Amino acid sequence: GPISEFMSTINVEHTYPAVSSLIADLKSRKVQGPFAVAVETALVMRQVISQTRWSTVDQLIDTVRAVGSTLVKAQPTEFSCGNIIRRILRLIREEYQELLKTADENEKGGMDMRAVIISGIQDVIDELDKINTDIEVQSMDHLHSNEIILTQGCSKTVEAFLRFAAKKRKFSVIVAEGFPNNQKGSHAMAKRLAQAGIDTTVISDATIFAIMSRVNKVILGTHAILGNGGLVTYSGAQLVAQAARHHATPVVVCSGIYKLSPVYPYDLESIIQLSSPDKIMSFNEGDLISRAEILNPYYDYIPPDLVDLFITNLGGYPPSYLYRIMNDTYDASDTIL
Amino acid sequence: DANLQEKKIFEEKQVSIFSHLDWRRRRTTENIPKDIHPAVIRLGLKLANYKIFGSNQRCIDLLKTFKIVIQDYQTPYGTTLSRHLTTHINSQIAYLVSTRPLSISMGNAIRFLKLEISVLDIDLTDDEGKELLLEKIDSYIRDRIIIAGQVIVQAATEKIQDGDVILTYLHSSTVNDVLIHAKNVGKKFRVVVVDSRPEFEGRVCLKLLTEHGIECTYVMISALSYIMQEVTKIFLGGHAMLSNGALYSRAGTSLISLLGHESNVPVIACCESYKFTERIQLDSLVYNELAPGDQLVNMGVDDFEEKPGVLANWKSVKNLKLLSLKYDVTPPRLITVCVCEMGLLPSTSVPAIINEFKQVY
Amino acid sequence: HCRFYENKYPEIDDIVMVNVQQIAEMGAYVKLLEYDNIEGMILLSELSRRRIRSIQKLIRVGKNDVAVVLRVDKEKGYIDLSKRRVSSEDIIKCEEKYQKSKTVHSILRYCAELEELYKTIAWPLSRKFGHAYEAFKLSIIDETVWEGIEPPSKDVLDELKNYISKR
Amino acid sequence: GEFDIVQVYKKFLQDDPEITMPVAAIEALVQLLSRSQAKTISEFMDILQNGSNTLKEGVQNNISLSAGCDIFQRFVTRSLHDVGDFEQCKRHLVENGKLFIQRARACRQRIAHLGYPLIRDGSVILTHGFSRGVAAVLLAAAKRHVRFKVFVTESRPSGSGCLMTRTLKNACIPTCMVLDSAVSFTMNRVDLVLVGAEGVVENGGLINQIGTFQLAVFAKHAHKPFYAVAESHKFVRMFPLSQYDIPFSRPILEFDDPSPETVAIHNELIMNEEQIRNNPTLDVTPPEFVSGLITDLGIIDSKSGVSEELIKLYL
Repeated sequence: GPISEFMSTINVEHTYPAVSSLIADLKSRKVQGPFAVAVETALVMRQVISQTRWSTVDQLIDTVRAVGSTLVKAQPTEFSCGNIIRRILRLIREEYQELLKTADENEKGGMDMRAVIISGIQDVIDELDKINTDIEVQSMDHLHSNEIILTQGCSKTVEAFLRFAAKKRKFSVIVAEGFPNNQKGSHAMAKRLAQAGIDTTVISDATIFAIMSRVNKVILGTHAILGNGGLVTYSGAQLVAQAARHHATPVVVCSGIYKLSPVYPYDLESIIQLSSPDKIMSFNEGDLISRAEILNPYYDYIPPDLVDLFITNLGGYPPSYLYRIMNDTYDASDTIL
Repeated sequence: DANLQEKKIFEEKQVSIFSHLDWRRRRTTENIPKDIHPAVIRLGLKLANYKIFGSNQRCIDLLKTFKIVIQDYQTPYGTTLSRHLTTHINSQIAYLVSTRPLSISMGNAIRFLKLEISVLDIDLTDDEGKELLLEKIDSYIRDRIIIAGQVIVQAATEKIQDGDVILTYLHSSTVNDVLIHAKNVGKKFRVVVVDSRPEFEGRVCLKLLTEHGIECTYVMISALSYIMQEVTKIFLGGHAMLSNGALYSRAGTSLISLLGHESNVPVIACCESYKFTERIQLDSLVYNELAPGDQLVNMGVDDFEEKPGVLANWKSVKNLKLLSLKYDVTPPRLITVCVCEMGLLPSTSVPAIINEFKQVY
Repeated sequence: HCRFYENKYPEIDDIVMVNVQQIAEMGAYVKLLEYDNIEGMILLSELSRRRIRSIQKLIRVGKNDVAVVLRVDKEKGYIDLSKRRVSSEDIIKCEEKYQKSKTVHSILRYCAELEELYKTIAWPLSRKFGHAYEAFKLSIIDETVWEGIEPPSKDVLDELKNYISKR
Repeated sequence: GEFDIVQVYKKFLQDDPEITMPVAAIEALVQLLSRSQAKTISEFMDILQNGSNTLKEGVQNNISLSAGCDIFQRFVTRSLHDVGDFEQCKRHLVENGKLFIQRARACRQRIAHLGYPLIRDGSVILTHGFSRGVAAVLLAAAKRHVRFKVFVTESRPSGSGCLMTRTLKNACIPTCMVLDSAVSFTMNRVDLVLVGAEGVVENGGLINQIGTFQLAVFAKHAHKPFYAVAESHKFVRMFPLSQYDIPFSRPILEFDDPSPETVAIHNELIMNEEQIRNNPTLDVTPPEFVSGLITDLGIIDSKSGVSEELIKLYL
């Protein structure tokens, strides 16, 4: 049940324009990354709420769902889209059921709750700029001096996770650049980690198995978490988990909660995305680019039975408890969009 | 001074793994502050000097003592009871922690009582406030522990089968309280009692079960490989269950579970609910509590019997240090069941139960 | 063993002290001692509210508790009760009223060496002053409250007059 | 009125085979509730227990329905309150009863609408024995036009394998019956294994036919995912410590005691009907070997979330 069944593509552009403008920005990867998708997904629905007129609540939850179903097929793999939607849907039917009852409680039809949703939407937006700032503080219960740590590729959440510990504890981290797609940011992170007083070492992606033998913990940042606790993460992370489990090395995941999604990884081949081979082999090698098959995926699936701990804005939680974070944050009716 | 000590407590993050574990213990009443209730003194002495001090009886004696503190409390005329009472109590904890670190059991009790003080109705009076939370405490001792124990033992003994060979380790009053039941309900079985150095806590378990007429077998932990071939079930009483499903009990508890699983015996964890913790531990070294190293100098089959050894000068010889951790964590892949008062749950289901009590709106 | 009050069964919206026997998948098979320990059922939902993820906290087994009656089917023996809807005060009015009856029955069970004695003495006397106890002490400060008393024999009857001395 | 209930139960099986034993049991009690006319809640739940245990002792104390019955009681038992008019009881009773049957019969379809996306174009599945749940997910996939192949276990001693392969073939689905002793050799070919469940356990276990754990470990050793389909009315409140801690109707796996008395393919060489009855009927797979559980409550995988949902039921 998408939106085009409700509103004509042209009148959508007049009623809620930013929606139609977002889909373009969403398919063209003008806005990628789960955070940038998340915050922009919210404040788009802000204007939507501030622009739709309606009478009964069942109009909204059927309307806002419909735009979401298209807002997903724009680029579905950027999961943070629906997660902001699915959370909004519960946000209204909670604000509904609380008001429909507190009015019944005032006893011996007022769709003017739009500004409450906006006060509820902006609440979740303000939570996003409060993702790392309340996650970085969990380090001092996990990072300790003289320990050896391994991560992979740029991940500011993990970056801020360590640097907070570096304030008082001195220790060492090991960085595996996320070749080919996380190369740039990963190098930068290590250069920043060095300033904070962290014996940081940059290694090729293939040097992972070698050094893990003397690694205490591995910290990882993901691109999203799926309904089975599995991980969709930027390329080359399974190399770390598989090398970790081979050494009984604990695996820790520092992720926000807006990436936690209930969609179930049915077929992986419809999850991973494939970027341009230009990041792997130069266009000049013309003989090769013709005679061969060149692929550059930039996601990676690691199964849930491989993560030992989840650092979230709500706290540390085993993977076998993620579901209770879902049902306390979403609604099973909104699994599919 | 405290910040000066806090500077010291920073420098204790050096090459040694156990650099951070706190060794500072006060075992005497020298230089005690005045605001320390007598019944607290007698407790702090029992904490630092007792050894068969189960994590349950501690929480009880702590609460029963706390009643006597509150009962004798006297708020200043210029301030109601709720305001400026934790401050008094907080000044009691800081003493008790200096005798021996707070157990997980004791801690959550502090966190609970500190809460009910806050939510306490201001429009009451002293004798109204006091008489109230003394029941809250007595209720906490009723529902959270004593009754919960009686549920566990009955729930645990149900899975005891005639012909079993039970293995406990290092005297868990709960685990003793279930075997004695299974004896009195008519279950036909026998017990293996695994003990270990330095304070052989297992003998007192052997003493109890023997005085109840239970076939018992006593071996040190070094005989686990030898003795597990007869065992069919393993019963463990924990000091706490982590939120990841791990079990936080005494030292050998990890090996007991490990050696058992590699011989296909189940690890049954009997632990109450108030001993659940919102925290998690990847290694048995980040969060722990030490015992004095001197206790394993007197190498003999005794500990008080002052017969020396070769390591008596370890404190004075460089490149030599003795230590004895008191707890370690056991991964949940080794724990088979947790026997909370909500029934037999899988250990991984702990944090939900923790979040279940947070229904306190 | 015997019955307490002349009504073989309690009426709806009475309040009865009752001892729990066992708890099953559906309710709590209780037995009311004010009517010769006859059985009755209390629905799970009508038990005191719970506070645990799973309550097998059956501390109350062999426990004397209070309850209100909902339905009665005398021809078949079933009784339905409820513990929740009992107020936090009339319970005491039952407890205050209970032990009086327990005290009275305690005297005849001694003399049980009873159903007749209720027929002869208890219930009609309670029918005269509302309840036995509420004037049972007056039998020492008065005798005209014995208007219409015909025991089976003055053999052990006067022993009562000598037994109201004790208590 | 009607005294024998098992007959009612026995009727619905012939009135419709597409419903399983637990489903009919609910339809019986609802009939038992409606055609009854009690006067006290005690009487109402009394005949319930009698009606339940009668059905329980009726079948060989089966688990799939003894589950369903116990849920049905502790369903209607909640939210039950007598308010003024007594008939509200029986009304709220049987009215909520058919409501449970509504969710009951509709569970087999709801799971299929969640299970078929597991089946992917060109994949290959493995199923042990016959399971109506495994049927729907496969067909609804095939009925939605997707190419896949399926192995089927011989399913001794129930032999239900010979039936399940037929049930698929009648829907244009390739089938290759594999001996019970040859699932290992089959694995490297399979992409995913899918089985039914005769009962689900507090620990997230899986009480099903005798061979499930046999191939649940192979899936582990072959790193191929293991999926199981189970309806909510099969969550049972028991807890085994090992893959053997289940109640035995008949004493199983006993040894003969002899005494000095001397007395390719060989399909006709099998155990007698007496030896088979000595072998066990059921088998339990611990939760570490199941990648996920397909229920009307959704796809469950935590194996601590099976308990929350299970605890949500029995109350």
